[PDB]
Amino acid sequence: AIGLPSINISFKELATTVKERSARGIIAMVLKDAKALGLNEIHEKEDIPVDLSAENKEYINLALMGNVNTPNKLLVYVIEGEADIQTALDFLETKEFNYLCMPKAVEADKTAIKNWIIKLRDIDKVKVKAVLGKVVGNHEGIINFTTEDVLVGEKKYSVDEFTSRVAGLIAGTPLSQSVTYTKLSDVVDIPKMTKVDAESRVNKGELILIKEAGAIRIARGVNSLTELTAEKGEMFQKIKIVDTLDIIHSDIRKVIIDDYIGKVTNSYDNKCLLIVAIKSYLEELEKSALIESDSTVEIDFEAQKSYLKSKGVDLSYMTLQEIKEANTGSKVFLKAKIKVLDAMEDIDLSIEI
Amino acid sequence: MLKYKEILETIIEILKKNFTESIFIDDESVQGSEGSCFFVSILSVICTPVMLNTNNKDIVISIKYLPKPQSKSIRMYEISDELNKLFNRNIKVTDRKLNITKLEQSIKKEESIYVLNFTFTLNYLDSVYEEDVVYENMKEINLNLGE
Amino acid sequence: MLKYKEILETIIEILKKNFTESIFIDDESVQGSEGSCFFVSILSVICTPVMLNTNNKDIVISIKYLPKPQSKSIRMYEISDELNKLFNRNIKVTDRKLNITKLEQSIKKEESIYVLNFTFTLNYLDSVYEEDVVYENMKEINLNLGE
Amino acid sequence: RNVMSGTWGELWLDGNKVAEVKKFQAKMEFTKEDIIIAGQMGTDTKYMGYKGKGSITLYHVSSRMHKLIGEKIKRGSEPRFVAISKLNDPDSYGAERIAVKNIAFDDLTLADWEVGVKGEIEAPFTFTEYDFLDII
Amino acid sequence: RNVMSGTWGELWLDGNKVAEVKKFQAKMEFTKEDIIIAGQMGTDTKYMGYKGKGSITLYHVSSRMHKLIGEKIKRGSEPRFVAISKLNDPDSYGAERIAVKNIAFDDLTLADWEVGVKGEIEAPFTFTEYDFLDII
Amino acid sequence: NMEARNVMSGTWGELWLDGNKVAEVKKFQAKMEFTKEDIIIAGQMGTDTKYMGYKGKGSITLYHVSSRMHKLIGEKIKRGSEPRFVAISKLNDPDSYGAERIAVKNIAFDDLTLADWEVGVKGEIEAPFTFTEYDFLDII
Amino acid sequence: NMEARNVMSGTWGELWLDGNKVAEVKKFQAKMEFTKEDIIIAGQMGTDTKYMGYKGKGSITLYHVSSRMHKLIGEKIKRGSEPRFVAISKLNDPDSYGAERIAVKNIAFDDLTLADWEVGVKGEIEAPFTFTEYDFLDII
Repeated sequence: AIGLPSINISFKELATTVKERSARGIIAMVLKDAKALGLNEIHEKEDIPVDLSAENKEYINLALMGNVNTPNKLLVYVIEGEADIQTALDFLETKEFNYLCMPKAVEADKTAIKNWIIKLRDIDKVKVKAVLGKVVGNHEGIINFTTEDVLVGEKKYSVDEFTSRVAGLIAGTPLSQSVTYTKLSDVVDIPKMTKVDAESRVNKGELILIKEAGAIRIARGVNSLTELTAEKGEMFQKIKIVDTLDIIHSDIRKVIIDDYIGKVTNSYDNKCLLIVAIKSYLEELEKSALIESDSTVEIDFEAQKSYLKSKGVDLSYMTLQEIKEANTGSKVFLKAKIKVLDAMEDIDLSIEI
Repeated sequence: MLKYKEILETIIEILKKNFTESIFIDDESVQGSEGSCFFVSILSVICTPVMLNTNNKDIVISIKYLPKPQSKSIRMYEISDELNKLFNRNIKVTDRKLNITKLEQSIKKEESIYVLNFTFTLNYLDSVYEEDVVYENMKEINLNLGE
Repeated sequence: MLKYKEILETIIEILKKNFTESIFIDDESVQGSEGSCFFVSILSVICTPVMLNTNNKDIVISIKYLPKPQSKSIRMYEISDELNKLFNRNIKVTDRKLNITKLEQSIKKEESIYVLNFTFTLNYLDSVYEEDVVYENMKEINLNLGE
Repeated sequence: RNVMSGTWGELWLDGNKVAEVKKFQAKMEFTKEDIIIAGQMGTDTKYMGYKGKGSITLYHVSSRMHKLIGEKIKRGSEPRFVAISKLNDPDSYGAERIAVKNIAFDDLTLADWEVGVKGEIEAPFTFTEYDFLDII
Repeated sequence: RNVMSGTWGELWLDGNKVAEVKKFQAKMEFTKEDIIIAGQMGTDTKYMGYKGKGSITLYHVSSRMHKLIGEKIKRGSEPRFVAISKLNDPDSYGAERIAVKNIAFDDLTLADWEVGVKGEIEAPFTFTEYDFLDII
Repeated sequence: NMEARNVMSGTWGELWLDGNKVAEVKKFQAKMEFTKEDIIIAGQMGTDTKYMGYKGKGSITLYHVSSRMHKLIGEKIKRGSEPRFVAISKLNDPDSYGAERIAVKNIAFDDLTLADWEVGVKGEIEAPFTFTEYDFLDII
Repeated sequence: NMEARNVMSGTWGELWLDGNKVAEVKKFQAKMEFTKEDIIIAGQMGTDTKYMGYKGKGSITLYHVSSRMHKLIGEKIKRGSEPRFVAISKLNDPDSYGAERIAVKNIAFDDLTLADWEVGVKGEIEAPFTFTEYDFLDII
């Protein structure tokens, strides 16, 4: 309640920082060890669990280095030496994150991780990505880094172990910039690779390292997706575009799921109202120059058509307006078109004498 | 909505309470009566749509007094005042009050005898019927974005 | 175009479904009936050209109720509401919906008895017939230019 | 062929459906300047901008406008709204919807009545940008 | 649903009930300035204030306005009043009241009559602030 | 970012003169006039200037509600002593990004208006002044 | 060739000041005033002139959205140091033949407006300046 009148002056030196962490970027790591079991968030270096082994310390320290800014937060999950990955994955479903990597792993477990990521992205429509060692997956949510025998310091780090540094570097990059041609100071040397083989390897869709210009740098920022459908775009291979799109998709959830799920009748008028709300949200993002102008939001005609054909509806002799007016039970189909600017990666200069 | 039968019943009940002479709705009974009978009918109804779901109604209600015995015109002039005293501002029909916009009265001779004709108009807004489909609440919202 | 016979048939069918009393179109049958018969007719049609190929039509449709037996005026007032319940906004004739601009109803005495007269107007645009000559596509175009 | 009748008109204002609405109207007026070019009798014009104008007319069923803008107008901050108009005549083939954004109202009518007359309220407004849904 | 009819209207002026009143009307008109922003075709507006305007119409039953303001107008001091308007139609669900404050009248009508015509007086006025009672 | 509502309006300003708030204020204006001399440098066609100082000027206009301006300086001026005042102007528009406040110091007035009236016209008094210093308080 | 639509409109311009885009800009103007001396040559009635140099002048007018002009020079002017800025103006009308861009260098301002407001009037700030050099970029 009321106390005696108080005058207190506080002196604090809030100047103890360098290479400040970005607001965005969350990395989740799952590990096998005998101690410190459970989730142990790591905000910075000073708060590191002491009971961990040397290998886990090395992996965490590798993951603690960014490109320009350090990652916002680290969620380290520790599992016992003999355990299945399903329990850790189900526990991580509750938590939210951007990237997931596991330094020590086997061939069979990578299949489970890839399957989980695909199911989460498609069935549940939650946009997360994982960085994996040698997976040949054909999905935009999978990143495979396929160079071996990286010499950081005096140790021949394995590819799976260096996926941690890859994930940290990816998380550290700001939104405006990309991860192409970024130099790694720590790395010393790479096993020999000819230029044409590296070009073909990255064309297949891979994350690699090459020695070009002054020092070692990442060849390209492509994804694992290697084939393009009519609906899918060529811009979906770039990591930066996918990251921005997933940020936007996660942000629109506070508009969609918070209010329009379970609280509003599913009628075409309410669909139009929701479309207007989404467009008005996109205008603000356009005004901040995050995306390009002229972004349109409208009803997904083809998916609605497919769902209507799934049930007992004769799609013939129906007006397009009649198709759009149809009540699709308790599900809503929407489609948006937005554009994201890529970074400068190719230059063609012609000089006339 | 509001039914015309209820309005007619309400007016007939008011006249029954306030007057001792009989009230009839049809011509044959007033013809067969011995004298001094009333007559109540709804003259006309006009419906105009002012909004999507509502109409505007103007109803003209006619009250007639036909005194058969001789030298009852003074009774007609007495009855005019008592009729005037009742229908001043509004009437209540089925827990709803309807305004009375204007009153009109005329004394004219019909066939061989003079009669009194008392009329007034009611104005109110009323809603047409419609059938509305029921939808269940939104549960799953799919949004896929591309180029 | 749209035929008046179809409109009359549609209205007659609606009345047949919703009412038990007989429906007649000619005066002789309603005269010969024993009591409580309907009467349906098209009162007037006005055609005005608003465009080169289209006309504007206003059709007034009349429904009559003539209760012959004594003490059926209350039945008339009951039937008024049921008629009102059907013709609110529009009717569907030959997969085409025609608006109902306004409703009108009046209770007047004809000959020796009182009758109910229910009317409403339909408004829609309709196209006149024309014959168009068919031409073949252009195949050869000659253009000669000089001073 | 039939022309759409205005009886089948619905209006959404600020995400709430306006049950009573007599008419709705929105227009864009262009700004042009006369330019005279040497050697030509006919005078040409250059398009330099546009203005959005419109109005609503609704019956005085409730005090909607006051609850919308009254206190904020006194405080000194002017609110902006979004209105949606839908016109769907069953006789016509299709429907039409328009979204009008950045609406600002010209005036407020506290009270207006007369003996024997049902109350009506009309409020003009000015807008900047529009978006089109379900184009015929 | 019914719309309130103006027959059920009452007015209180300066704390006295006005028995004879044909109509009452009060409105707030906003002040806006056109602003053109570089790079945009549409023109926007900035709100700068408002004005209060209204009028009354009442039968010439008595000499109310003179007893109100006549001598003070000549003396050189202008009085201000408060008016209350109530609209309660029994058919409608609820009532509505408004308090209009700081009223100043535009003119005074000493006498006006014509052969075969009942006298009517209408007096416009301007107000500054309003307060709301019994919102619907 | 830029929008019409963000533009500040003059109705929302206020002015403190000598520590007392002035309510009957119509407009307030302050400005600083720099002094620059033309300098021609050999080999260059474009002339260039050198900055040497500044001069401060302004004015206040207010409704003639009361005889405020007389009580400040009327008796002091005749005796031969000139007073110096301090004025603070605050512009706080709810729509704009906050408010800006400025203090103008060492104000000396240019003239005194004993009387000014005309039949059928409301009264107003405008007084120009000159200053030397200023502070920034809560600038946007 | 010549048509009404080809005329450039001022609504489509934009201005960068010191590398930061200014969105609340109303008008921008720059000009060069040549210096010419009259010379009378024997035997000819018509007088002829000799060109000696030029002087650059201009001004910027912008809505009073924020206190941008103070933060640039307010504290530096009092201390005795004068800053120099660079402005870029781009005029891009879709109907006209492309766009023209010009950089105006060595800009020095003439005055600073501490405060200017009046009741019922929107605020505006105009600042004149002088320059010495310029570049042509993407001239039509």
